[PDB]
Amino acid sequence: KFLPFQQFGRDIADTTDAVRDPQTLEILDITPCSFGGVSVITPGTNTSN
Amino acid sequence: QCVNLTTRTQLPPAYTNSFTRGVYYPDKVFRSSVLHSTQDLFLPFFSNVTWFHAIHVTKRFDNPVLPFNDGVYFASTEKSNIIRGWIFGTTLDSKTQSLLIVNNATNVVIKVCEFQFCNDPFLGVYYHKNNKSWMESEFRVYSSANNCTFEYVSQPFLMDLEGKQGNFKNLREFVFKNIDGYFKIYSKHTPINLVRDLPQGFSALEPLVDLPIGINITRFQTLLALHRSYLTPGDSSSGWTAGAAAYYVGYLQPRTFLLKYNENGTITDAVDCALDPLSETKCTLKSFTVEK
Ligand SMILES: *[C@@H]1O[C@H](CO)[C@@H](O)[C@H](O)[C@H]1NC(C)=O
Repeated sequence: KFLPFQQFGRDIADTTDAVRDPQTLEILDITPCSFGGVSVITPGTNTSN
Repeated sequence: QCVNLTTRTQLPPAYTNSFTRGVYYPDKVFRSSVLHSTQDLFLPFFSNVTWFHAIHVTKRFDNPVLPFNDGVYFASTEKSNIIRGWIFGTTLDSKTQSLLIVNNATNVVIKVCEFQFCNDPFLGVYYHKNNKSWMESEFRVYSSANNCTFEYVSQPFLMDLEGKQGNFKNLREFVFKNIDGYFKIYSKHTPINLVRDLPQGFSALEPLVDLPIGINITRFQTLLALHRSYLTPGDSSSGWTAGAAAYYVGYLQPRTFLLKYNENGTITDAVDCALDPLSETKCTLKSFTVEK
């Protein structure tokens, strides 16, 4: 519930998780995407590629 | 030009502690169900403030001014609209500008001009028997005003004026701030009807209007609508006629505090960061509950 006297929104980490348009008042939350790191599972080079 | 109408009788001031009142959102940013730490001019949970009772018909006449001193936390419980507005200025003359706010059943007027201030300013309201109504016709508070700067007129923001007989069943809480040439303004309304003076509840104030005014201010005062009394020549009464009212004032201070939200997103509880050792701990670790 957004009280109609605030302007911005920031959960934590200075994350400005409230973006609103002057004409219409809507609240929103911002989070980084899923994303993933990688690792290669290789048997012996001399065995197979 | 001006008329001096002062009473030799005087009364010493009276103090009163702030139970728990005074908290708001330090910034217009929004959060929810999380605890954050900020730093802005706030009201310490357990702080002492002063009361003001100006009711002259036993009888007592005392309407002094209050220095500004870096922000003011105002409040009152008026019912008949005894307090109309206030003024500013270090010299209380035409050499400096001032802010005038008058609210009525028609509109709300916020005039910023250099109104001349008399020795004992006070509003005057008459009573027309033929009309069976009370209005205002004496406006000798200011001799004249020039160099108009700002003027805002709009409908009554939060003035109900519906109940014909309201016996102290309302509470008004605002906050006036001045920094960097901006005289910010707030507005908060929590209805209350209790035999006591202050409640044990909790709430926060919200901004009202952002009127940027650049001028040094260190002393401000309000005005009172002294009603007219019909007295015959043989009466020779005191000549002063007014209602009953008493406004509530506080003070601002810079400090770090922790405010707590809820599922809805509205502040429900908070703990001062420097009130006592126990509270310091709640700020320090993460939250309110601490194990042995
Ligand atoms: C990998 O295979 C090669 C065959 O070309 C062999 O010469 C080498 O010894 C092998 N190395 C290991 C660690 O098995």
